[PDB]
Amino acid sequence: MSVQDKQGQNINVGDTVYTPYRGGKHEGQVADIVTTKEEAAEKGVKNPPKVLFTDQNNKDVAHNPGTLTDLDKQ
Amino acid sequence: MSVQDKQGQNINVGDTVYTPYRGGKHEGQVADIVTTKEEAAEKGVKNPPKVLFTDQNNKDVAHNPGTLTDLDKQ
Repeated sequence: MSVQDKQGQNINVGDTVYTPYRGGKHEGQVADIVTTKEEAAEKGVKNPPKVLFTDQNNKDVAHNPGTLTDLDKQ
Repeated sequence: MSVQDKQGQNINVGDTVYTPYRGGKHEGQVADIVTTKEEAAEKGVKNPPKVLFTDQNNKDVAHNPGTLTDLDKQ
């Protein structure tokens, strides 16, 4: 089933997601949603679920869904 | 302090690093060594030190240096 953001909204591939940190943000479009330990291992990430997206500085980020915001579902 | 692999070898940018998982591996050349909180946040990773590399399937991996092997330094 679906993975949800910090506002309970289903996250889809291609959606713009956002997470802030002290000094900046990571914002960009979802490329993949990883939900099993095996898929996480294959994609080189840890602790699913992970939302994989490229941010505004062209950095590939893997982030937990429950602490980001899907801007397209706001 | 330098950044070292699981065999205590200093890792350099460009070195092939390797980590196995059940069903595959992640192997590729180090592109960046992240040691500061500032750079970790900019690159969307946690808990420096991290070594950043693209694996043989074009997955961008961020990994603890001390839990992988620097193949070029064997």
